[PDB]
Amino acid sequence: KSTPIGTSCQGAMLPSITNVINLANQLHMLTNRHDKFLDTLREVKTG
Amino acid sequence: LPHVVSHVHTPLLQAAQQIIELQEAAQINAGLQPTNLGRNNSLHDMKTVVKTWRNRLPIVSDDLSHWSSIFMWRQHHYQGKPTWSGMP
Amino acid sequence: DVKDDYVFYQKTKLTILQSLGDPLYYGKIQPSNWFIIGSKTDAERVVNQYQELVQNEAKCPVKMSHSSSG
Amino acid sequence: SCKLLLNLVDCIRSKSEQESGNGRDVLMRMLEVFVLKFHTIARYQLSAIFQVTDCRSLVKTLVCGVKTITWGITSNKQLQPKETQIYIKLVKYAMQALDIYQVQMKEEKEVLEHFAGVFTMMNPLTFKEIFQTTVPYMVERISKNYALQIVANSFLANPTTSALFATILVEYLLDRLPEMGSNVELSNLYLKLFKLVFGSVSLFAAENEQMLKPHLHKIVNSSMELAQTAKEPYNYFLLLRALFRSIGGGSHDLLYQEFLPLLPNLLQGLNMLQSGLHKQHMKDLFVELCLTVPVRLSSLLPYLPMLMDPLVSALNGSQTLVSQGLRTLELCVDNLQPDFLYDHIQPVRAELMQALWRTLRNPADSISHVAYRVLGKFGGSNRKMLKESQKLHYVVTEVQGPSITVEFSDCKASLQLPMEKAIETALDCLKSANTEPYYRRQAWEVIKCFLVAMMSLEDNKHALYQLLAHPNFTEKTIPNVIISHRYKAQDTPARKTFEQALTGAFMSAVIKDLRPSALPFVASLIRHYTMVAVAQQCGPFLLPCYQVGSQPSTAMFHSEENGSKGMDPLVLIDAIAICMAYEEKELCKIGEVALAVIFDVASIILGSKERACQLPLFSYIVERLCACCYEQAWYAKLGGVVSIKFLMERLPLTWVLQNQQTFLKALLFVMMDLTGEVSNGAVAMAKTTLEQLLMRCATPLRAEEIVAAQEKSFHHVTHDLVREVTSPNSTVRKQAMHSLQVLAQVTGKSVTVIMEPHKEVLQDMVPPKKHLLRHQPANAQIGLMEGNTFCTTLQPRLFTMDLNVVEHKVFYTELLNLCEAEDSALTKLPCYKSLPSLVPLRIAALNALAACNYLPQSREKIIAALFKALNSTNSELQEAGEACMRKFLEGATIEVDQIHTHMRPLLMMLGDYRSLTLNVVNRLTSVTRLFPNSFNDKFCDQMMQHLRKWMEVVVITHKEEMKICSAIINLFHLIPAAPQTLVKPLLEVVMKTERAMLIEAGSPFREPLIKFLTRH
Repeated sequence: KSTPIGTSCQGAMLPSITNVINLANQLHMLTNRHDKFLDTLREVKTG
Repeated sequence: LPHVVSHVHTPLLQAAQQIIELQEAAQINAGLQPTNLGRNNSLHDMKTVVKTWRNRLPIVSDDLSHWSSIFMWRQHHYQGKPTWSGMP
Repeated sequence: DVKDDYVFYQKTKLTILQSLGDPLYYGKIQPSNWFIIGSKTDAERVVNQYQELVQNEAKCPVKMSHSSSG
Repeated sequence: SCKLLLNLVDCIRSKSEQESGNGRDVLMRMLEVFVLKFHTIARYQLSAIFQVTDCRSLVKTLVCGVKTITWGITSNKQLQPKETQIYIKLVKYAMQALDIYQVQMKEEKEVLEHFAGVFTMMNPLTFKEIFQTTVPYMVERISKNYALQIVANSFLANPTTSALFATILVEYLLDRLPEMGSNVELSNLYLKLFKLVFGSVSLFAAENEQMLKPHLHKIVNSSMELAQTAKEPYNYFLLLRALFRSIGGGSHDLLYQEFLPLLPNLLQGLNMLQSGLHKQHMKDLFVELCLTVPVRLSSLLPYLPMLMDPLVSALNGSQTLVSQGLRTLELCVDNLQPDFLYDHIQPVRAELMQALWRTLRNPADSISHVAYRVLGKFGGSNRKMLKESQKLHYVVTEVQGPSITVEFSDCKASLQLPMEKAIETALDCLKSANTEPYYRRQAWEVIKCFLVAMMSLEDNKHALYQLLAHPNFTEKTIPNVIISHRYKAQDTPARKTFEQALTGAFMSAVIKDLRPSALPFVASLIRHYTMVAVAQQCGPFLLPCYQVGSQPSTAMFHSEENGSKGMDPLVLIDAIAICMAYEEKELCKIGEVALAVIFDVASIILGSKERACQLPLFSYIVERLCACCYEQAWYAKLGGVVSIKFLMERLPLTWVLQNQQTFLKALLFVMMDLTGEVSNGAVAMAKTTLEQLLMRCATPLRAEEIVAAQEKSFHHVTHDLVREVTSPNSTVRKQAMHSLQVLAQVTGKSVTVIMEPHKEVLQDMVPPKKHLLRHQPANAQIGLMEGNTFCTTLQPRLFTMDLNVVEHKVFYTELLNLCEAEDSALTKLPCYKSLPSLVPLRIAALNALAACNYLPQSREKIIAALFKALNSTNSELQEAGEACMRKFLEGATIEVDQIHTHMRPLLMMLGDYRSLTLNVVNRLTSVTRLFPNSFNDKFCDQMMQHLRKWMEVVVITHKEEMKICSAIINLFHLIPAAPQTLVKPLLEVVMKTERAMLIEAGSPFREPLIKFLTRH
């Protein structure tokens, strides 16, 4: 009950934003809001 | 029984006809009572029962054992009518 | 052309009509609607069923009268 | 004071019977004071508001006095009209007085009982006169005061009132019957009055069966044809059930013989309504209306097969419908010689036998026992070989669904458990009706944790900033890539499950007690879905399927053999389409918010709104949203219309011009598939959206590209709009004609200029080419006739028609040969067989005769045909004949000799008694409306003798007819140059009739007379 949830089905995984790199003002505030949202969304466990 | 209908469900549906006929034939003895004999209650209902038994018929795919069971049971009440008219 | 009428407190009639041109029967119950009827054998089955139904839940009349025209 | 006057009335009565004096004026003098007392306490009570107790005591005391004074007067005799006006003022003021009881039972019902019984012992002739005049005021008072139902149901304790007041009540309701379905509380209250009046006829079988015998077709028929195009037709179907329980099971005699000629067209209608996918409880209502008909087993054999489809539906889950379905089936099994029944049950034998087999497992002793008895009644027909075998469950593919890796503390082993069924169960729980919110939160947690854990978490604050700040985002042009679902091969077993999870998240974000904890979460995910999508299909980091020259091929989607490298961000649009296509319209608000959020994110990180419109994602959005308008359901079409409206009003105009043709086609298919029963008000919204689209796109302006795009879209749109000019469907044809008028109104151009470059479409369509008017169905015949009428109605004439040049003789003579055969006996044709009316077919040809009036070489035939229609017997046919006569009135001239020779029969039957019927009077007043010079003073003098004869007959036959004498006087209003010396004699006989009948309150001989009187 203290480990992050992982899935072994990488074929159904939704790719990240950076995944396109390996396959080769308001903007700054929007980035901060998403970074904060991802920070609090990382702490999801299987408990 | 299994959800789908197959040969295993035949005996229950095959014996359902004779189960209600036992209740239907239970009124034969009530209508033959001498207290209420000869009235229209024991005359119109008797004809309806006879006509109802004459109409319905099972399918020929059934075994001859069930055909006999229905017919001799019907014959038992059919032969009971001359028993009280024989002693206008 | 075969026109057969049937007379049965209430008074409802059954009519059988056949138009010239095709052997297809038609029916109408009068207490421009038309009924679809097949061959001759289907005609009496409807008539016998209709006669049986009307004979039961009246109980005041007892009779049977019919005629033909054509 | 009223208490003392309560017992003082008998003293006046006792002294009045001793000697013949004057006591009638005294008794009516206080009555007017009491009437004025009602006004004083009712007018000032609104501004005034112990008080309440005193007010109700005064009302109760005065009402008892009113009942007492009426008791001594009546205890009949005919009442003078003057005091009937006082009673009109009394009843009008009494309703306003009955308002103190609202702010504060047992005594409330008692006092209303005394008030309702005042008019029971009154003269029935004057009783119906006052209530008919003041029937709309009483209905309006009920709309504001809900306590009048106590008075309403007290009208049937045991009076003779319900036998007469109900006739006026039903006539008023039938007059405003089409009003039902628009409002909410007005329709329900009208339905409540229908239930109460149907309760009275059902409870009292005497002198109520005769009242319901006439005007019964309108209740049965007009309810059906008005529920097709309405907003809430649920009230119409609630009214038909009440009638069924009253026309049968109780009052049965002359009502059974009247409902028989309606079963053909009614039973064949309910069969079509129950085959739809409208709602869940609506279908249960349809199968209840189709079954339990107030008709015995006889006179039902020809229509027996039409009661089998509802029987199957009633035996498919509903608790009450299965019990009723078994009862209906048992009644047929009882006395039907089941060999006859087996013949008519064969088409639905497989479905019915399976339904009966499955109804033996429910935990109920009142259903399984009945079903087992019914099955035992069949001889051997319950086990015969079924031609269709039972359906089986199979798995199409062999793959692995989503799983969660859970590790243990023993032997270092991980476990992967599937949760494909868990998401489906969570969706069912969120879609359930009676579930506690605790399990809803748990179901929402399952969706939330699965959705978060499925996606990856990377690029924290470093890679996201570099990608968004990279160049070639606002400079490089976006390549034109079209994304379509037409190339989709097959839905993978995982895509459907992931789609269901998204729909649950959207549905959980709108339900209350979970909305505040889900809106930021859902909105943030949608932002994440868009940013990952735009990072994949952009310029600098385009995938090989997103090249300048690319294809919409299967590699775009996530599939087995040709995938998109795993879970492309394209399922969000699919979830939006499904939620907008839900049976509940509460998901449209969140649907448009999500669309606004998607565009808001794209417009920020791209620089401009017009550049975001070129991004390939919006190409898939419109195709997905316009595909919801092709489903057979009506709620799905509404979701597409809302999506069309939102994308039209928000996203700029330059985008709309490119996709205007696609939007027009989607908005046009909705009005075509919905013909029999349309919707709960969907085509009205579709017409408004189409009208708004035309005004926005055709609005004149200013760059060269916008003008070129506007005219390019104009050419493509107008080409499609001339295609349905001769369409067989009347709904699209009328919309297309109205489409052209509004299009020319917005722009600074005429109508014919628009249709100049597209004449080649209509050259060989609006005229008959290689076809005849007898080999085609009447649906196409009407459309072609209306097309010619619209083609030759503008003052600029297109497709000029001249007889003896080319092919204009066969078409002309065909429509002349249509206005001769009247009865259906002479028109016994295979094509003209299913035409119950045949009236609208003659109307379209009749309008064509009046449309062409520029050919003077042949006018005798058209004039004779026009006068033949005016001399017809039908009312609707004659009214339209007057309409085209008025349309033809703008011709060159109408000679008097033509009129004299065409109205010869009317003068021939003028000198007869049994010839001046309603139809003839309607014909006579119609022909005198136009050409206001056809008669003289001698004809007026003769008509004065006729009305004297008419008014002498009524006064004898009284102790239908009221309308004809009201119409004959109304004819004098239309005719000009009537003699001035006839005014006195006509008003003298009117008073004589008003003195013999003793009626003064709004006589039918008053409304046309006052208009007739004011000329001189």
